[PDB]
Amino acid sequence: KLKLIGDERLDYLLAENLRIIQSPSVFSFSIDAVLLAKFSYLPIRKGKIIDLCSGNGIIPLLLSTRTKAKIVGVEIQERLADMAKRSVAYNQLEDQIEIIEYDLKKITDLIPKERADIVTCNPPMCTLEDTIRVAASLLKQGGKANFVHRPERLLDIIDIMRKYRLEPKRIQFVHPRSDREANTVLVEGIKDGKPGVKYVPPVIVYDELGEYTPVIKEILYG
Amino acid sequence: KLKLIGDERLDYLLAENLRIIQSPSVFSFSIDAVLLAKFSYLPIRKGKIIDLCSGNGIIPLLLSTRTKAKIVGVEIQERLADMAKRSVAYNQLEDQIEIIEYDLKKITDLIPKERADIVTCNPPMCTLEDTIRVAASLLKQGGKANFVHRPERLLDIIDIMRKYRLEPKRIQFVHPRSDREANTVLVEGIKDGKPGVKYVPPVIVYDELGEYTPVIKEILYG
Repeated sequence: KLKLIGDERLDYLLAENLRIIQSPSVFSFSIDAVLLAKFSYLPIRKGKIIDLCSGNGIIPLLLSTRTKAKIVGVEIQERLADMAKRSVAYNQLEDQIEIIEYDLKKITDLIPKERADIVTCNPPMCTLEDTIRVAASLLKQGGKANFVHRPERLLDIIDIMRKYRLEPKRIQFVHPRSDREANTVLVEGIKDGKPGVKYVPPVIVYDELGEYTPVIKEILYG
Repeated sequence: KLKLIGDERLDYLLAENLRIIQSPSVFSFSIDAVLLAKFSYLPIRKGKIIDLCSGNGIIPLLLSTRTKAKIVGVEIQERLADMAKRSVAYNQLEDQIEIIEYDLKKITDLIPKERADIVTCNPPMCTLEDTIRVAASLLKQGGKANFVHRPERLLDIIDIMRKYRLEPKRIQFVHPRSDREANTVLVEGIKDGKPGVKYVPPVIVYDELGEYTPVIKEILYG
């Protein structure tokens, strides 16, 4: 009934009671993607959600359990998009999640500018300005862009966001342990929003033992 | 031999084995002060430290136990400076800590520009730009400025630091509990420093029950 290919396995999205096709060589979802999904505030009802760098469709799958909103997941690489399309179909989420194999820099070819509620991006340079530019252009006034990035880039990024009319409103730092510095930061920008950031409680990934933190355990297992 | 006056009371700085004159009515030091002190990296030997809004001398007293460096505490409010001066004398630190009563906007009337190693400020509008400009103007190349402020101001603060050639390099967030947003941020700027921020492990103040975290207990109790 399901057709797995070569290296592939059917994993579990445990909190969400879903399954995802995954490959140890080609693609595996990271903690970052789960954290970004959780960080994202969805519309109260309905809405349009675009995942810009979809990969094997981890984020659309995660967000789908939370909203009735329509979701587009954009992924340029055929192999990754085909995994996503198959995972969506296995889960019977075809009528809610639409995976498009297309270059994000060109997605304006298919999707109108400035009509989206939420744009999401978990990048796997100057290419980073493009994804911010494109995210911004997809959003209507009041729309959110949610990114994961490396903290060392955060200020250079805020400058880029504003260049395109996104104002940072929520920032969340991720710290491997309670005594290490941040390696991941989450950012929400409102399209044409008023200034003001709230620094959300940080995520601490592991305790000293190196086992997942309770906050993490609830996120991965429900 | 020492004369307290009025409401005043003589408090313990437990980690530092010192005493500090204080008034519930007029001035008591906050956790912000203690955290700013702890936050601040001090020169390997010697050096010149300026505490810009000194109050009752809390930071200078705290920094003194850690370095052999000379410390100038600036406080224009007559009553607070007096408490500091008397606290410095009680602790027998007059040869290391100088309390000075002058407008900080005009402090270069008394202290030469660009000769200090470390500037410290924990404020009690435009007045913020004032203090950041002044702090910058007192530091030599590679000198550090340490500020405590509200997170909502952070991004605007950075614009300011840079306007006066202070590059941010270390940022620490303070969260009351682990499930609450940040209410305080500590920032370090190197004068003419090279870009690049490290987001230092955040501080969580109180636990789920209501009392101080272990991290905070050590800062307060040694």
